[PDB]
Amino acid sequence: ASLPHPKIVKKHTKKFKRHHSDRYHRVAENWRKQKGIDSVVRRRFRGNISQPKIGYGSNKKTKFLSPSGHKTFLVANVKDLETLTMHTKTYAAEIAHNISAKNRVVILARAKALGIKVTNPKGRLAL
Amino acid sequence: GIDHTSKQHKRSGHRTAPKSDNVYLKLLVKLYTFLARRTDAPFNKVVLKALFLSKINRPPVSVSRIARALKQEGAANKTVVVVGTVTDDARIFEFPKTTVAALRFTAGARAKIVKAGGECITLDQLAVRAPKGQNTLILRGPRNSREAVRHFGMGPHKGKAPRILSTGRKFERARGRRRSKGFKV
Amino acid sequence: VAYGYPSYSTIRQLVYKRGFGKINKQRVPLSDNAIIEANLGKYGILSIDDLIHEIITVGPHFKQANNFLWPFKLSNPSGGWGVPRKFKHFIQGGSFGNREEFINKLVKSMN
Amino acid sequence: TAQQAPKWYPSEDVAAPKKTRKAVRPQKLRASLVPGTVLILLAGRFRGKRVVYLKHLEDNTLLVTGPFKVNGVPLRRVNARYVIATSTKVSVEGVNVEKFNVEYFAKEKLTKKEKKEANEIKTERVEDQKVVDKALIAEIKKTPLLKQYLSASFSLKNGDKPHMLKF
Amino acid sequence: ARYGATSTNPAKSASARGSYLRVSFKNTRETAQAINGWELTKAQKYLEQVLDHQRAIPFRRFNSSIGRTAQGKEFGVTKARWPAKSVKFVQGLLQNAAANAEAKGLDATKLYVSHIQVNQAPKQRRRTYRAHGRINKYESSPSHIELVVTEKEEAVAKAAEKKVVRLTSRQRGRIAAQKRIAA
RNA sequence: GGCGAGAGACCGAUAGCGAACAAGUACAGUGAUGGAAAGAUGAAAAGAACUUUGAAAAGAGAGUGAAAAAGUACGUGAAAUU
RNA sequence: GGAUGCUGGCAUAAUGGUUAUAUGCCGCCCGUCUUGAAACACGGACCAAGGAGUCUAACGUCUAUGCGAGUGUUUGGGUGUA
RNA sequence: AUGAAGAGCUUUUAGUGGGCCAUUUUUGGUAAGCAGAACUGGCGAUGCGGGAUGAACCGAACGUAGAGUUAAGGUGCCGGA
RNA sequence: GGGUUGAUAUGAUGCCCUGACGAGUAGGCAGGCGUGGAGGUCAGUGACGAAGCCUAGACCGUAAGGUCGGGUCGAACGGCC
RNA sequence: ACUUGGCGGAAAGGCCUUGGGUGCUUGCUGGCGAAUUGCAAUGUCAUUUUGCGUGGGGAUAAAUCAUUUGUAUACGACUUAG
Repeated sequence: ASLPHPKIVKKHTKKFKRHHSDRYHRVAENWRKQKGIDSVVRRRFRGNISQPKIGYGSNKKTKFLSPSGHKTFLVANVKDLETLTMHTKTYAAEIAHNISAKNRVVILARAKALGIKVTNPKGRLAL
Repeated sequence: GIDHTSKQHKRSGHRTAPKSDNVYLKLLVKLYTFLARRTDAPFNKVVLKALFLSKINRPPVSVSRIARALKQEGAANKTVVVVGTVTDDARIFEFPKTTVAALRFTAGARAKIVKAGGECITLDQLAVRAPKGQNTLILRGPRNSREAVRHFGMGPHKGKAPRILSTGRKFERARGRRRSKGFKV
Repeated sequence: VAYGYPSYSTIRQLVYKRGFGKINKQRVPLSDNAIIEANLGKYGILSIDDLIHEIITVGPHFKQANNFLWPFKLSNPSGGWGVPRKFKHFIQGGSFGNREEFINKLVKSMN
Repeated sequence: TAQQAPKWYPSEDVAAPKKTRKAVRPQKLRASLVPGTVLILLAGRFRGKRVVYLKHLEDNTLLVTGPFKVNGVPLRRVNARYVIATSTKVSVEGVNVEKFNVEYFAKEKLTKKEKKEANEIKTERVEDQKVVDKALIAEIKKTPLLKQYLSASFSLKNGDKPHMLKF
Repeated sequence: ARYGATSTNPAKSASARGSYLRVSFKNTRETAQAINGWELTKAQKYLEQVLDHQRAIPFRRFNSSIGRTAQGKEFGVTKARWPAKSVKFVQGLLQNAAANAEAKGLDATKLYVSHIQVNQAPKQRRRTYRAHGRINKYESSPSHIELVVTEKEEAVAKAAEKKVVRLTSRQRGRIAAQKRIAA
């Protein structure tokens, strides 16, 4: 249902982890730059972690896209969805996380009727 | 690698697209850059830059200055152009009939010109009358008339106006400023 | 540097393969006598071969043609340099200096 | 709302692709292949088998047969990069091979619903192979041991080195 | 309520608890792991033998610098001990659980002990008086204990999934050719 | 400062007055002086009748409650550590 | 002045990703002052929460805005939905 | 002659104001991985390949990947050849 | 450095073309992510479960970080200028 | 697969031989069959252990604790006895 996109290359699927995020619990994985003076990570020694930089950035034609080829866009209601009405082949819907189950059911039926894709069509379903 | 003979990724050092968020000025800039791009006219390009200019690189222009310019030869029936503001000057008592185009007009200057029988004009009206700068005359005002340019470049044997709040006796008129108290500069 | 007296074949190859014009401070590949006559038509030059003719039968407009030519960005030679260690003279068993007419071999490799 | 909007939505109008300049020219086979020539199948069900080569079809394939009366190979179409061509040469002037073609080698593809639990052949193809194979054996009877050269299979042994071998 | 992790049929099971007990966490842990997975009567008998010092508890984890004893041979060790107090609290719990089990109406000889865990409780803290005018802590490290006993059931089950298979035409043809060529 | 009133682009229980609670309190020091910590069950105690094991505490059941994954070691209940 | 055509199989965890482990090669502990730190130089047992170029008076350059030889309403007064 | 990658001009403000190494010139000193100067290049502020190992040496200066060719160093094996 | 207001359609700070370049401590500038509260808007989510917490489960972004699913819980909270 | 008789002790565990049976023989000439795995997809053929079965034989113990000893000994261990 999507649009012709090129082949998607990401250039780093592995997550950039803060140095010693593994060693000390007080150091969390949220990436954070070693500004030190004798830091082999800042110095880019061999066998150390790769620091982020703008060459790892993605191709503009594939950027923000999901594997489907759609860009995600968050909806809380049929109105936000009707905004996406005419861009189904490029944009897909994410029902928010704070939504109630009955409103989710409504949104899902409406999206089916309008030919719109939904990437979380199982939130708060029993069976 | 490269043995660079320059500095890399350096900016031009020249303002494009001012950081005035005035939408009307931005409209003028859209207009005059279209005109600069197509009308092959140095006047259009000049005006575009002078629109990018800052407040102090956009000084005022006195109607008496305009009058000197029109007292030039071959320049009487011309159309004066000022990217900035036009100020009144009651140090004069006559004034000619010409038309003047500019961004801003002090109410006194506008009155003076209208009374002399001219018309005060905007740059868009100018762009419809004289796109390529037909029969125009650009004026810029003084820049080194400024009470910071007094202090710019302050050193010995330059005569360059120290930075000082209070004036008079016993405020920097002593040692350094006469041969009795040691030395004169 | 390694410098030498070049031949017509290597001039011609260097240009036809690595031929680049400094056109208002950009590096444009040549690909056309139209480009060449647009820029260097002033100097009686129309074709890449007329350019080469000036170059090798050094002319009164060699200055302008050579300056129009972006510097040739050569690769490292294919079969090597012929010597294990480079930074001696060509004479002492190295690479640099005036290798007056083996430069054609080197350049044809690097091209 | 949860997310505001994008200002400009990109269009859906798919751009038509450009007029490519790739023509399709027929295949230039290697000079080691001429019809009536013995091949060695390297791959497939019939891997490692001496077989005959008759025709060069239009989908860059080669028409081939055992013959079936000899080694169990039927009429088939194979690939020149997946066969070795021998030096041995058998005459084939006298076969009506111009009938065969890609439509004759048609599969009638299988659907999706046809999922097999665990697990026919055309009289036309049978009698065709019979015609052709009787002609081929009749020509084979001239040179000696050839029937058996085909009936057997091909293999590499300890000490067999292809770049030093010839076929 | 709200015991630890169990993979067990709660219908064929009984349970027992003890909370905020002034007994050493380490020794109770070792006692527990000594009777873990055991048959219940066997366990009670073993602990009585321990208290008679005819058998022993192995100290697997908290065993540093303690002495050895030949009884560890039974378990593959050298280090073992006889924690009377832990043992007493534990077999009191087992009494509790056997009672609850028979009140549920269980076999009472197919029984075994399928969960037993011990974990640290709030420290009970006194003050010790040390040289040069100093105070230090004298903290009991108490314990919570919970155990769960169970009927042994017959063999669990059989009949795993169908193990669906997806083949190439080539593998199917190989299969069929072999089923042709042979019987 | 005292008494009485109203307000806030202020702090929100390691913050804000030292003190949101029996805080100038407990407590220390000869004394002058010093000077804490500590809020929240639940809408409502309906705060767990009764049975059973145990010397008892408690446990297992039962039951209340919308919820005991709310049981006065009570809102949620992170991490270290287990 | 940038690759198209033909054919086959699969259409699912097969590719791929995440993750653990194994294997090969590399990989000294961070922060710090230091010419020089893996240091036999200092701080760091661990976790959470708090935690450090702010506010003001008067100024310089610069940039925006308003007016423009003038500019500044807001000491004060008038008035008010205060 | 060659090149010019734009030429000129101003304002303002940070950090710095402990320095060290190599080639060559060189002063004191028996000499020093010592002390003190000169030109240039470097380390500091800089990873990469090589030197087993090393702040400075040789080679080469770094966005993310791929393919090819080399530098210096090497090709018994560890270790690619 | 350039091109492009032209009418219908969207974004002129937009779109597009071409060429070159990308080391970095101290330090400077810029563009952004995030937190508490304020004015506005979404006639925003919400006891049919807000926030918070857990999650070698998924998705986006170079990244800061953001979103989603499952679990827990119980009363408020977010997007944008 | 049986069967006769030898040899081999460095880690023999293999080498050789006799008798007869049975099967194949591409030494030679022949006949029948293969197809459809669709133009390739390792296209699956080996040995390593373990377990549950069926059926055929075969055999029906010791050690540790505890106890005791003292030629031993920090406890363990060791030595002895029952």
